[PDB]
Amino acid sequence: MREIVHIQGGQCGNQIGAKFWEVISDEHGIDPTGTYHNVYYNEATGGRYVPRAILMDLEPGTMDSVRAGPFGQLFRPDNFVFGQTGAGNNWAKGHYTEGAELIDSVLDVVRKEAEGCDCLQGFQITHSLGGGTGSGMGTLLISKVREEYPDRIMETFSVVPSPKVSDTVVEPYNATLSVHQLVENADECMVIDNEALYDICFRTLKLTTPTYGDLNHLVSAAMSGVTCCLRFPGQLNSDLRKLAVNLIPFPRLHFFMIGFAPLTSRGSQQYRALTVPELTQQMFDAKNMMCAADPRHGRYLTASALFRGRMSTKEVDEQMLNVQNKNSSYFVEWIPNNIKSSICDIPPKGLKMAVTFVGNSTAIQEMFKRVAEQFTAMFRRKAFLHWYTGEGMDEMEFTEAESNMNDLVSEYQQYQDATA
Amino acid sequence: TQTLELNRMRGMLEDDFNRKKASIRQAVKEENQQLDKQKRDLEKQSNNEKLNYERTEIDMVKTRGQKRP
Ligand SMILES: Nc1nc2c(ncn2[C@@H]2O[C@H](COP(=O)(O)OP(=O)(O)O)[C@@H](O)[C@H]2O)c(=O)[nH]1
Repeated sequence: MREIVHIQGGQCGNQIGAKFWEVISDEHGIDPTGTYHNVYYNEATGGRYVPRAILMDLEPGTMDSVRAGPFGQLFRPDNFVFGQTGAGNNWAKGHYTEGAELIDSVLDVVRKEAEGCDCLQGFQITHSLGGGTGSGMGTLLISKVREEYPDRIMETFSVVPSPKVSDTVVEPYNATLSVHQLVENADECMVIDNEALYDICFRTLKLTTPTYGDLNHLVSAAMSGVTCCLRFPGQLNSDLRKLAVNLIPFPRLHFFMIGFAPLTSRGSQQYRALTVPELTQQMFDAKNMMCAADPRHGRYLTASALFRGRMSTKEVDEQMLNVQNKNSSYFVEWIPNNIKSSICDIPPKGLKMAVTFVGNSTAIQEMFKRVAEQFTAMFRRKAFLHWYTGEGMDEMEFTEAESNMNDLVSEYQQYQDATA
Repeated sequence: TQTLELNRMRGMLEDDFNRKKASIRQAVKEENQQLDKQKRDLEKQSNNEKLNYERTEIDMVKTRGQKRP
């Protein structure tokens, strides 16, 4: 009955997964032992609950990571598959030689869990696109599972590489090789990049020392709010498929943007009473999204907004109408009423209102444009190319991947410029 | 007068027959209401008993530390 498996991958994917599971346990009132105080969790002996997630990585460090953090005992060792080497920023080490001998086993633990459900609404993945482990393994796994269950949808909660504040020197190769395959067998590539997360956590909460825990917690909140309207009843209910239908007009313009609301700090908290138009103004601000792409620099093909709490639906729909009608330039003409709404009935822990905004918008082709820029700048010199040539990989796959990337960005551009 | 004495006979007999049948139907409804409590309570008992037994099993399993000779 509309269940969801939660596959992870790579160190960042594993961190985000642990954070998401503890946040969901907080919302659903579970404690770090798995006792109350079917869509996500599974029942187990003694009234215990275990998350329906699998955890894969080539290095065993993340094992001790997810064991060390709170709510680490919710999981089950049958879903702790782990290699030994660790890709170490070698995408091929996660897709052809080393990752393969793991993914096979992972398939089992997927089908050891998929058939456990009865009406599987679809999967969801949490990983990075720069790290060899996450990117490569998750890409091969997407391939396998989309070959297996083509009927269900496969969300990919991916964190694209930090465009300007790079932490590794091999980001472009892995990002391009991953996107080339993700654009085919995925349905929801909601991109996140740490540039936007630091921007938000600095200039919207005045925080002191933002560690990765806080970014993971923020992405966790957004992840939850995305499907909470299905987890709970509502005056106007949605799901993981209504979103897909109302968000993509063509089989490959499915790359989204994510936004959360509300977010303020203590000083700004004591003011600014909570009311739906204020939430709208905070949600449609440019810098208030998880993507380092000023959305004004593009148009919104379409955008859905899921509210959580008790409100007045007329106010919701009228705010949506006003905001799509006043700023008609930034929205696209050849499609009408291009905004979408939904409303749940249970907000988060002690938050009388909550907004989660997901937008398919052609303002995000710039991210791929600049990543491909870095790629082509690093490729015409064959720099750091032996590390990949050594693994049976050739040089044709790279130019094919870059040409597919450029075909995708050309699709975005071409069917942005169109009219009626 | 005779035909009225007889029509009242028919009327009383029928308005007694119908009330009797309705009483039978209400008694059957009560019997089903009663039967429902059995499946309302046996399942509760079995649920609590499974809880107790499986909790005791979890305890007995977890109660395996180390020996250290
Ligand atoms: N929000 C967040 N981003 C991370 C985290 N860890 C790494 N990133 C970024 O993701 C990239 C590294 O990916 P990583 O998972 O370490 O490599 P992998 O082990 O091969 O999957 C780098 O761009 C990191 O900056 C994390 O824990 N939280």
